[PDB]
Amino acid sequence: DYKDDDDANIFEMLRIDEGLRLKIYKDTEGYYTIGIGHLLTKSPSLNAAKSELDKAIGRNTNGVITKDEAEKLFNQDVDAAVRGILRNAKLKPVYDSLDAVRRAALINMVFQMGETGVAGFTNSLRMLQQKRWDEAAVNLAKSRWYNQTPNRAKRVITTFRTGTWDAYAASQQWTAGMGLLMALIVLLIVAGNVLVIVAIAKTPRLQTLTNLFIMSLASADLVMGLLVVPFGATIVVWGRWEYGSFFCELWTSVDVLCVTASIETLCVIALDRYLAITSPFRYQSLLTRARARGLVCTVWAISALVSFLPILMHWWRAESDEARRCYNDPKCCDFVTNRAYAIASSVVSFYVPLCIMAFVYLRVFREAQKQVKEQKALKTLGIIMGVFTLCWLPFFLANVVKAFHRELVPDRLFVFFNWLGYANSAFNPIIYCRSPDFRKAFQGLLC
Amino acid sequence: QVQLQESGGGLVQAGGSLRLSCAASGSIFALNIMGWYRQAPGKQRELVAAIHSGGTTNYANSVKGRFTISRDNAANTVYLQMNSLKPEDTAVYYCNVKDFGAIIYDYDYWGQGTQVTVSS
Ligand SMILES: CC(C)CCC[C@@H](C)[C@H]1CC[C@H]2[C@@H]3CC=C4C[C@@H](O)CC[C@]4(C)[C@H]3CC[C@]12C
Ligand SMILES: Cc1ccccc1CC(C)(C)NC[C@H](O)c1ccc(O)c2c1OCC(=O)N2
Ligand SMILES: OC[C@H]1O[C@H](O[C@H]2[C@H](O)[C@@H](O)[C@@H](O)O[C@@H]2CO)[C@H](O)[C@@H](O)[C@@H]1O
Ligand SMILES: OC[C@H]1O[C@H](O[C@H]2[C@H](O)[C@@H](O)[C@@H](O)O[C@@H]2CO)[C@H](O)[C@@H](O)[C@@H]1O
Ligand code: NA
Repeated sequence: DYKDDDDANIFEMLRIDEGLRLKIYKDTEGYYTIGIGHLLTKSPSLNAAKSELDKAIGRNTNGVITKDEAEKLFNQDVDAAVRGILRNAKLKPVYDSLDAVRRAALINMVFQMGETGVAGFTNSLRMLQQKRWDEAAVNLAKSRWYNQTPNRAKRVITTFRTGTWDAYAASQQWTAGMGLLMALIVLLIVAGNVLVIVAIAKTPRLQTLTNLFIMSLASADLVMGLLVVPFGATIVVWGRWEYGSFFCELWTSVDVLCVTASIETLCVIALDRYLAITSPFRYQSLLTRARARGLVCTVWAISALVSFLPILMHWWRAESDEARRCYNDPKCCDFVTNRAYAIASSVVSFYVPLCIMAFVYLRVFREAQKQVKEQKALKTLGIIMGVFTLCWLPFFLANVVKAFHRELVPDRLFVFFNWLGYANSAFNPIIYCRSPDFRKAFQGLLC
Repeated sequence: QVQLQESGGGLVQAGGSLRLSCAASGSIFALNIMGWYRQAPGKQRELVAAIHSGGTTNYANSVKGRFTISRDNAANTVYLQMNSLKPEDTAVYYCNVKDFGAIIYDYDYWGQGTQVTVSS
């Protein structure tokens, strides 16, 4: 119904901190919810949730509401929270003395920990009631609250300290930049790989068997540009998974699929060349068209058994508190695995291809200077392994360290290393498609 | 920066002998394949004999050892001995080298050709 400028600022405050959903969803304990955390019912009936929603909105929503309708529900929750604050002898004196911006910070805390929870901050509250902003900020920065949710606590505390919305303005700008940056990464992956796939598809002289292996690489790198990297970017710019527990588990398995198919194909290409460059005449008398396709179908078969089988069977799940907290939270899509899956998948996806590629490309060049007595072939070796190593080894070292000592690998670092590997899907078409009949092919496609 | 220089052609009667010489001027990568290709009018291009820098060779099936290809290490030069020649061998012969400096794909240098015609 009736909205205000103060009303709307609190709304946009918590859309950043908690998120907005215009369709009915489930909360951490399975209850139907909509808007910004508005509980519809505890009943295990979607139609029951819809009737409660329709009575509250005043329209036949069928589970789908608008933003303005979400603010109607939200301002009712704010009204209720304020109404209980004034009934609380611990919170009413502080609330009565605060300006509108800092009242929003206090309401934000109540939405996160409950009225009773926030009323336990008696010393911070005394300091806020006396307008001792910097002392209250220091004190709040030592809280259990701060150590549990550092990012949200920093934004709320900044709001208390300054009485401005600067923390939330800085978040919107940060995300918007990462949105453009990752949107660029997405299309470099897509364009570079869709350009390779059709160049093979329509040019008759590019159907070699070494290029038969390359378009399996480019197609594994293409699914990642279309499905894995985009939905991976929503987690970074929003701090949450927005697409439900089921798509979390499907997205996760598609991620480990494409990366397993991609890296193992780099391994097949690695030995393919060797087998073709050291003994070319045996090579053709050994690798038929069926055998070449036999390898790629095996790679994708191995990749499926590393990705969809164990993840859908829940063979990967850890058994700790943050493991179970994330499994119950449909907004958390962290890949909290156990030690055996973390190690087994890393060996199949990355470690055995790394050391096979390291061995193959090494024997290529020792048997090169066995006849010269050049480095334009060494520097090609240098980057084929150099780019592949810098993109994926930082992540799988951190992956195995985290699998033994969780506290050593912070999430930020862990997510950055994974994005280094994501960038390899854009680097590979640049690396493995530089033949004169690739170069002359791409020119023909875009002219 | 690297060109193939080829010699040894001409005309000979049936059951004759020639030795071909192909010098690969300039420096190129150490793993490679030197070989020979021919194409008669009407027919289309065809391998006859190739040799790898390690030593592995491969002859066509129009050659029952009558032709023997061989390199000469320390020199980018491959030779092809043509013995027991039949009138079916009239074709322009081409010297080819498979360069492997780029590791993902082949690089092909071509000699321009030497005519070979045989009479019965
Ligand atoms: C050539 C490649 C295969 C070598 C890479 C080997 C990697 C996997 C090795 C090198 C250093 C190793 C780590 C060194 C120290 C520790 C702490 C220990 O208390 C648990 C294992 C752990 C975390 C090791 C895990 C495996 C490890 C990361
Ligand atoms: C969901 C989320 C949240 C924060 C940051 C990143 C992500 C995305 C995630 C971690 C799922 N990417 C999966 C990653 O590409 C990956 C691929 C193949 C694998 O074999 C493994 C693997 O992860 C570790 C592992 O042991 N196995
Ligand atoms: O159990 C946690 C917390 O849940 C409620 O907090 C918020 C909710 O998280 C917000 O998203 C927002 O939508 O309003 C909710 C309150 O209805 C409770 O405030 C709180 O009692 C509880 O601890
Ligand atoms: O857990 C106490 C410790 O965690 C608190 O976090 C709460 C959370 O905020 C609520 O959602 C609740 O349901 O679960 C957690 C406890 O169950 C605070 O996060 C923190 O400052 C506090 O010290
Ligand atoms: Na989850």
